Amino acid sequence: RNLRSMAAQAVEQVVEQGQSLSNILPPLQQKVSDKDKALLQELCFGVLRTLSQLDWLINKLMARPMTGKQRTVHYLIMVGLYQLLYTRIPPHAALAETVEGAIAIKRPQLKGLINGVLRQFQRQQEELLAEFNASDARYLHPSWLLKRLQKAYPEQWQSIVEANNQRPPMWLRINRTHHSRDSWLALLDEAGMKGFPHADYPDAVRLETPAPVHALPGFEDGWVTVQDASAQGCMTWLAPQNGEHILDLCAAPGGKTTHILEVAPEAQVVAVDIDEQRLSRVYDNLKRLGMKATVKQGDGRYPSQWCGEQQFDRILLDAPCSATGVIRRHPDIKWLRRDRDIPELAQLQSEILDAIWPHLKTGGTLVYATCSVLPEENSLQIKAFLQRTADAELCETGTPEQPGKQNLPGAEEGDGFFYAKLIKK
Ligand SMILES: C[S@@+](CC[C@H](N)C(=O)[O-])C[C@H]1O[C@@H](n2cnc3c(N)ncnc32)[C@H](O)[C@@H]1O
Repeated sequence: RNLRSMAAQAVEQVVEQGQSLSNILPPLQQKVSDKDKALLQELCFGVLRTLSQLDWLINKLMARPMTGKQRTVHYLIMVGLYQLLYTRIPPHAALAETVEGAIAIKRPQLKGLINGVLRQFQRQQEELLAEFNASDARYLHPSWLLKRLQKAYPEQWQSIVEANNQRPPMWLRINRTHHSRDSWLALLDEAGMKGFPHADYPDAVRLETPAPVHALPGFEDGWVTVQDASAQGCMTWLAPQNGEHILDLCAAPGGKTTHILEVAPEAQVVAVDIDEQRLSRVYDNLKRLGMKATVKQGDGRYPSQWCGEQQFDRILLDAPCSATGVIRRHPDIKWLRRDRDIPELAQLQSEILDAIWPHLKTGGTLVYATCSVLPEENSLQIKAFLQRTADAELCETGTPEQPGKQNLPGAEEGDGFFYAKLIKK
């Protein structure tokens, strides 16, 4: 089977149809050898990551880019450009496989057009490249987002986008009930693998080289979970304790749900999420780590539908969000989001905060988190909420003037992420 046609179908779905790479790649990958699986992954992620340069190049190379009925050829050709640009696959091999992929995309008569464009690029790669990197297009971010980050981070926007464009680090979370972080790293090293601690995330290990989970010591025994570091940080602020009734809202796939139970094995946890599909992963992680929790489907806007009149001791709200902090792991976010999404998501976050607040007990604690770097979903959001909510007080994260704590992505850091901790005095 042709991997280049599999990547071109994978990707075109994402950009033109708005499907997530997460719903696509899984099945595709089940169909090929291990080395084929890694290369397919590299092609899909890579093309998504650079979808901008591959656009700015096509345009310099084709007076008329392939549209309408021959749009996949647009994507196949991009898959070819990615290979000529960002790998050291023998170019005759990248050309050959890309061209031959025209038969799996049912357009064998464009073999010449595909060869022709790719060869011209090898021919014009140079002038097209440079002119590209002269453009603001080099940051690989759509203008709307690039402009929001320059407004929010006048001094750091560039470091932000450079971090978004790096290959993501594989961060692991060591289950403290079975090992100390340090005891497990010792296992890691005996298995020929290298990881690094982080002072700010005591359960975390950053692997030098990403690995399959079947290669992580005790994964299937629940000694370790793949969880980005900033997300691990939520426990610092949630500070959960045994005996407590803890609501983990928007819980799937259950990274934080299980983290709470590693911190407080005897907490009574109720995990809810509006999506029955993703809810399934909570149980899976639940079982894998030999834990129990109450798992319920429900909408964080309309809580009484699922908890009637119940109040909780602590609430973790891992709010639905633009995901701008995690672009380095999901490059498709840059093409599926739109500038309009931001105020819509801020409104949904604002409503959930308003609907759940009354379910929190006086003296109780609520931690609001997002994987966004946009102020509207984060400090502003928390700013507004306190203003209109007289019985809420801010705790240790940020100030009444700049509420919460904003993480920004980096090679030895967690993802762009945001925390705000609140208490019901
Ligand atoms: C940031 S993700 C969850 C990550 C999870 N907390 C973990 O730590 O693995 C947000 C989740 O919110 C769910 N969600 C979206 N809208 C919701 C709503 N109105 N009510 C409850 N959950 C919602 C989504 O299905 C998604 O699973």
